[PDB]
Amino acid sequence: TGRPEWIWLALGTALMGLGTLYFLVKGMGVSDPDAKKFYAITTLVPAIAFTMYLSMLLGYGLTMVPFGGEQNPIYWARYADWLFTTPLLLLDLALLVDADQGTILALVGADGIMIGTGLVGALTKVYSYRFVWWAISTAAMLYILYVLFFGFTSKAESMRPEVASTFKVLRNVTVVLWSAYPVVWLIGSEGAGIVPLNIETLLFMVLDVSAKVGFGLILLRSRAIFG
Amino acid sequence: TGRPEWIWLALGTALMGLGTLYFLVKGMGVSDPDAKKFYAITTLVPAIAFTMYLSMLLGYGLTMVPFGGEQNPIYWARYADWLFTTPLLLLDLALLVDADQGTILALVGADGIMIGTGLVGALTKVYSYRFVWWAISTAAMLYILYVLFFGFTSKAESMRPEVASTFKVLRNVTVVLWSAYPVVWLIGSEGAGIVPLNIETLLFMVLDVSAKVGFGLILLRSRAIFG
Amino acid sequence: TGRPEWIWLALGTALMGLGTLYFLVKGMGVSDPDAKKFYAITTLVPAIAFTMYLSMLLGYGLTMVPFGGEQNPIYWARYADWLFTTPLLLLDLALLVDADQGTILALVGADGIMIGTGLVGALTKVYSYRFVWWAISTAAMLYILYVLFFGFTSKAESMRPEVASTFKVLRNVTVVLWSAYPVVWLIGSEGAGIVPLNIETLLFMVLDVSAKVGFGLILLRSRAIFG
Ligand SMILES: CC(C)CCC[C@@H](C)CCC[C@@H](C)CCC[C@@H](C)CCOC[C@@H](CO[C@@H]1O[C@H](CO)[C@@H](O)[C@H](O)[C@H]1O[C@H]1O[C@H](CO[C@@H]2O[C@H](CO)[C@H](O)[C@H](O)[C@H]2O)[C@@H](O)[C@H](O)[C@@H]1O)OCC[C@H](C)CCC[C@H](C)CCC[C@H](C)CCCC(C)C
Ligand SMILES: CC(C)CCC[C@@H](C)CCC[C@@H](C)CCC[C@@H](C)CCOC[C@@H](CO[C@@H]1O[C@H](CO)[C@@H](O)[C@H](O)[C@H]1O[C@H]1O[C@H](CO[C@@H]2O[C@H](CO)[C@H](O)[C@H](O)[C@H]2O)[C@@H](O)[C@H](O)[C@@H]1O)OCC[C@H](C)CCC[C@H](C)CCC[C@H](C)CCCC(C)C
Ligand SMILES: CC(C)CCC[C@@H](C)CCC[C@@H](C)CCC[C@@H](C)CCOC[C@@H](CO[C@@H]1O[C@H](CO)[C@@H](O)[C@H](O)[C@H]1O[C@H]1O[C@H](CO[C@@H]2O[C@H](CO)[C@H](O)[C@H](O)[C@H]2O)[C@@H](O)[C@H](O)[C@@H]1O)OCC[C@H](C)CCC[C@H](C)CCC[C@H](C)CCCC(C)C
Ligand SMILES: CC(C)CCC[C@@H](C)CCC[C@@H](C)CCC[C@@H](C)CCOC[C@@H](COP(=O)([O-])OC[C@H](O)COP(=O)([O-])O)OCC[C@H](C)CCC[C@H](C)CCC[C@H](C)CCCC(C)C
Ligand SMILES: CC(C)CCC[C@@H](C)CCC[C@@H](C)CCC[C@@H](C)CCOC[C@@H](COP(=O)([O-])OC[C@H](O)COP(=O)([O-])O)OCC[C@H](C)CCC[C@H](C)CCC[C@H](C)CCCC(C)C
Ligand SMILES: CC(C)CCC[C@@H](C)CCC[C@@H](C)CCC[C@@H](C)CCOC[C@@H](COP(=O)([O-])OC[C@H](O)COP(=O)([O-])O)OCC[C@H](C)CCC[C@H](C)CCC[C@H](C)CCCC(C)C
Ligand SMILES: *C/C=C(C)/C=C/C=C(C)/C=C/C1=C(C)CCCC1(C)C
Ligand SMILES: *C/C=C(C)/C=C/C=C(C)/C=C/C1=C(C)CCCC1(C)C
Ligand SMILES: *C/C=C(C)/C=C/C=C(C)/C=C/C1=C(C)CCCC1(C)C
Repeated sequence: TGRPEWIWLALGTALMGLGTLYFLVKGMGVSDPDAKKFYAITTLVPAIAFTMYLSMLLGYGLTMVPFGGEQNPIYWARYADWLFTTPLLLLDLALLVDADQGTILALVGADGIMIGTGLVGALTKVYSYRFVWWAISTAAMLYILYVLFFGFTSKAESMRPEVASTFKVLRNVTVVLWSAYPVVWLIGSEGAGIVPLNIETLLFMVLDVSAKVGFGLILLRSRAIFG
Repeated sequence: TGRPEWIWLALGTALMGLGTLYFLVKGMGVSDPDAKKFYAITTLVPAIAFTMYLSMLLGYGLTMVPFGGEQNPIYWARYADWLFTTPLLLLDLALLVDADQGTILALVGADGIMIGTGLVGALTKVYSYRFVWWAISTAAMLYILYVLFFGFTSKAESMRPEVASTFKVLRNVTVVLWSAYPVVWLIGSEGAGIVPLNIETLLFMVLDVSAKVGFGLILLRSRAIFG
Repeated sequence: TGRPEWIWLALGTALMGLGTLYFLVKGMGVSDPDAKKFYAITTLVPAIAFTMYLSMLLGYGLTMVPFGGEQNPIYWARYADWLFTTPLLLLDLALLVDADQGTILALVGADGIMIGTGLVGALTKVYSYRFVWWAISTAAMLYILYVLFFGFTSKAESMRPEVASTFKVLRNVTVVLWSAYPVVWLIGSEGAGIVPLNIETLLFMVLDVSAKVGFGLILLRSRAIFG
């Protein structure tokens, strides 16, 4: 159920909150329209994460789902978060590399399917089916990481060194971090309950904060965001 | 509960409906692609408002939420409306002033959070928490009004007199009207039930019709929408 | 109820699935950014259709709605599908014809209302009201078909013969196919239950597969998608 993980939810709420304030209080005197975009995108990521983490701490983002033969605690707020949040992160990567509109649309589409499909899995009552959705969701993710690693890097090679190197760091951080989510999900309370909801919430928190605040920090503190 | 406010819901449905028909039957012979955008955006605002007002009149947009120690009548359709509707209005303002993509994204993002956060508050069962969400939602709104008043006006000063003056009127109308919503919400059935759902529905109706049909009228009947 | 139509749901799932794989394994070596857009848009249509068809086969996309004086089986997954799917198809048509942003926004808006309004109708408990929503939804559709037939054709006349002719075929296929949906809905389980859910699911399947895979095939196998 949901009570002992309250501390990781409170800390996540706090970290996303402070992360938003910091990015806000840093893009204030920015005149460059390109940099402006990066700050707007990057600042909204933790801001959204803040509201959803708060809904989980306060209990609104938690529901109960029966499967296997029990009532399981499912924090559905994560999907609401990730639905807008993961595409924004992808958008940062795309602008940095100047991706084609077509690929940006393919990426956002793949991402929406990944999260939507992951949400359906989390709320499915037939235990066995949850894993089918997990598989579809993971296939979507793999497609996204493939394009960022192989497709985007190539695109980054045509920009100036500052941009190419910052993209490289951001690229490595998201590929590694993003692939941990399906694993956490599979072994957590949403799948084979090997790991307790307590530790699971701590894992997602570290992952979320790293994939947003950290990512944001690496990006917003480089000159890559400038023309 | 919901029954005696049926008249304000029926009138709102009617006014949004006639408002859509009028804007539609006015943008028919418009060749200017810029003006076309304004008509498309502005016409969809009342059209959406029409469908949601109708759902409330017919009872579908009403739900019951327990909090304090009672079953409260919450018209959730408003948020569904405002979720697409408020950003469209912001988009009209942005095109008129030729805002940067970055700021447009920040505004739409702030707006989505404002409505989403306001929806969560309206459906929260812990009476005390509803106000936390209200606070977050209001902070988001204040951020939006700040940019429209101080940021956009500056941008409008670089356009021709017709555009600058129409923007000024639209700006004053939305800043004043938008700030009334959180007050109505706070004192209405969603917050401290000082005002009866009856009078509350009448307030939102006047506010909604003014902020859409009125706004649309001020905009679509000026030459500001032309290049 | 839902059980005997499982075969049409399984076949639809299969066809959308194979349809996605085929389009994916065809746009692989495409360098043209314009063609790229078409492949991205067109491939995502069946991909989304796949996930929603699967949710219906597995039972998640089915709910029960009381109206008339009974518990009716309503596959709500269709709307989730169509909400993103119909606009994407419209986007293909718009790019092919190089439509104005204003009209694209009017079309997407009309489309969202059509599906949203159709969803509300499908879930409404007052039998009589369901048809009011159906009427509003159909009016929205008629507005869309009008613009595609009369507005877009004109726009297509200014492109080269390959584009104009492919647009013509796509135009005829969507106008005819799209208008069948409201009829199926009206006579199916969502409206006057003249046709059994069994036959209804078979009708939507043929319509869906034709309006996506077929449409995609006609488009992706022509040179129209190139500059
Ligand atoms: C403009 C865009 C293009 C915007 C579009 C936004 C929208 C489409 C996003 C949807 C996102 C999806 C992914 C999340 C939905 C998940 C869905 C499956 C879960 C839905 O459930 C929650 C929903 C409704 O809450 C409820 O109200 C109903 C009506 O009154 C009730 O009938 C429900 O029961 C009620 O559910 C709540 O309460 C349940 C309680 O049960 C009880 O448990 C307690 C425990 O102590 C006790 O046991 C009781 O006895 C028992 O009864 C609980 O179980 C439920 O979980 C739930 O709390 O909520 C709506 C949420 C809203 C949509 C969140 C918004 C998210 C944020 C703010 C979005 C910011 C987005 C902007 C748009 C991004 C901008 C950037 C872009 C430009 C890129
Ligand atoms: C393409 C885009 C990018 C589009 C995305 C669109 C989508 C994400 C928008 C979401 C918007 C959000 C903000 C609204 C959701 C609020 C949410 C919390 C509330 C959800 O509840 C309603 C929902 C489901 O209805 C229900 O069906 C279920 C399944 O069958 C049932 O299990 C539920 O119970 C049922 O709920 C209804 O009935 C309840 C009844 O209870 C009873 O009360 C009676 C009273 O007499 C009596 O007491 C009975 O005994 C008792 O049981 C009732 O309480 C509930 O409130 C409810 O009526 O509804 C889905 C709504 C749908 C999403 C509305 C669409 C809005 C319009 C048409 C959108 C137009 C948008 C276009 C996209 C804009 C284009 C412009 C852009 C380009 C900028
Ligand atoms: C980024 C974007 C801009 C993205 C936005 C996405 C979002 C807003 C889309 C919303 C789309 C709308 C149109 C669909 C919503 C319809 C809505 C009215 C119906 C909602 O109900 C389902 C919902 C929740 O499921 C449930 O969880 C709750 C919490 O735990 C429970 O309280 C509910 O009860 C539960 O409902 C399920 O179970 C019910 C079971 O009852 C039982 O029946 C069995 C039968 O054997 C038995 O009798 C039992 O005893 C009895 O109790 C069942 O009746 C219900 O129907 C339901 O199964 O589900 C959330 C779905 C999720 C949103 C689907 C996502 C769709 C796909 C993957 C989208 C891909 C999109 C990308 C974004 C497109 C990209 C392209 C663009 C760029 C153009
Ligand atoms: C604990 C918290 C996490 C909880 C908070 C609740 C929160 C969920 C609600 C708040 C909404 C929030 C999510 C909104 C996100 C905004 C974010 C995306 C913004 C990123 O930033 C994008 C920029 C766009 O810039 P511009 O306006 O276009 O400026 C043009 C300039 O004039 C040069 O033009 P030139 O090129 O021609 O030379 O935002 C506009 C730049 C402006 C010019 C400057 C604006 C300054 C701000 C108003 C002040 C900064 C905030 C404060 C330090 C405190 C924040 C409090 C909070 C409650 C709002
Ligand atoms: C009671 C009611 C509230 C209930 C109604 C239900 C409602 C919810 C469903 C309807 C959907 C509705 C919401 C859709 C909104 C549409 C709105 C946003 C449109 C705004 O308008 C945008 C324009 C885009 O213009 P274009 O097509 O691109 O024209 C280009 C021209 O050829 C010049 O080109 P050049 O530059 O090269 O010289 O719409 C296209 C312009 C067209 C060329 C002209 C179209 C005319 C219309 C078809 C007729 C107008 C409507 C009728 C008077 C009656 C309406 C009935 C209703 C049921 C539809
Ligand atoms: C049974 C199934 C239905 C179930 C599947 C589950 C599914 C729901 C989840 C998968 C997500 C899926 C929906 C995603 C849709 C993607 C689709 C929209 C893509 C359409 O395609 C758009 C392109 C964008 O192209 P680019 O990257 O920008 O290439 C630029 C080039 O370098 C030239 O540049 P120049 O102009 O300068 O010269 O996608 C990128 C092009 C790449 C360069 C090439 C990519 C190749 C692919 C990685 C391999 C193709 C797929 C495989 C055959 C098998 C698919 C398995 C599935 C599980 C993913
Ligand atoms: C700020 C949040 C971030 C960066 C979240 C990333 C999330 C993912 C990559 C989630 C992926 C999932 C799967 C591949 C399968 C199972 C379910 C999910 C949704 C956890
Ligand atoms: C057509 C509708 C319009 C212009 C609606 C505007 C709505 C707002 C500015 C709503 C703001 C709210 C808050 C700031 C806090 C509490 C809840 C809301 C959603 C009523
Ligand atoms: C891939 C799916 C396609 C092309 C779906 C098209 C759907 C429509 C044109 C649906 C229209 C409807 C109405 C006009 C009224 C009643 C309800 C609907 C949603 C079935």
